[PDB]
Amino acid sequence: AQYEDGKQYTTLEKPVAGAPQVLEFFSFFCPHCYQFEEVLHISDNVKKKLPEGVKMTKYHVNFMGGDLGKDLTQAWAVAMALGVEDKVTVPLFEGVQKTQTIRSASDIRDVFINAGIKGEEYDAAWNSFVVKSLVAQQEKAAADVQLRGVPAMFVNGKYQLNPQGMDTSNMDVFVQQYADTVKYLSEK
Ligand SMILES: Cc1cc(Oc2ccc(CC(=O)N3CCOCC3)cc2)ccc1C#N
Repeated sequence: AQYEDGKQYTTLEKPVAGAPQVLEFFSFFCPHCYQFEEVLHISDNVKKKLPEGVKMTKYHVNFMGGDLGKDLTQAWAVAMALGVEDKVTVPLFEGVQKTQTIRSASDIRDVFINAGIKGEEYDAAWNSFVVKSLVAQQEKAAADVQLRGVPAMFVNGKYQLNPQGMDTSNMDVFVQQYADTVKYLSEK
C-alpha cells in the first residue's frame, strides 16, 4: 500500500470513541510546534484539503514548561472561548520562543491586551467556569491517548500522524504529504 501503518501514520492500540474528527495537540514551548505554525502552517494546509466545514480541534498541553505550561493551557482555553486563536497564536509562540518575553501569567495576558482583547474581558474569561471546562476538555483529550509528545495529530480517535516517516528535504512537499495523509485517514 502507498499509505502504510507505521509509515505515514500509526494506529492506536486503544482507539478513543467519540473523539474529535481531527485533533491536534501542541505546546507554545514546543520547538517543532513553532515550525508547524509559522513556517509550515500545518493546520491551515490540512484544513484546505478536508471537506468544507469539517471539525478541526487544536488543544494545548501541560507537560512542557511547568507552571507556565499550565498557564498557557488556561490561556488557550481563554483564546478558544473568545474565538481569538488567530490573534494570539503567533505572539504567544514568539514571546515564549523568540523574544522570551513571556515569563509569567501577566506576560501572557499582555499578549491578549496587545491583540485588542479588553482587560476586563480577558480576566472574566480567565476566571470563568466555562474556561475551567475547556481546560478539563484539553486535559481529558490528551489523557485519552496518554499523550507524551507534541506536535501530535489524531484522526477519528484511531490514527496518529507520523511526520518522522515523511520526506523533509522540501518543506512544501512535506506539508503536502502531511495534509494528504490526514485526508486519506479521514476517508478511511
Ligand atoms: C519540515 C519539518 C519536519 C519536521 O518533522 C517532525 C519530526 C518529528 C516530530 C515529532 C516530535 O518532535 N515529537 C513527538 C513525540 O516526541 C516528542 C516530540 C514532528 C515533526 C519537523 C520540523 C520541520 C520543519 N521546519
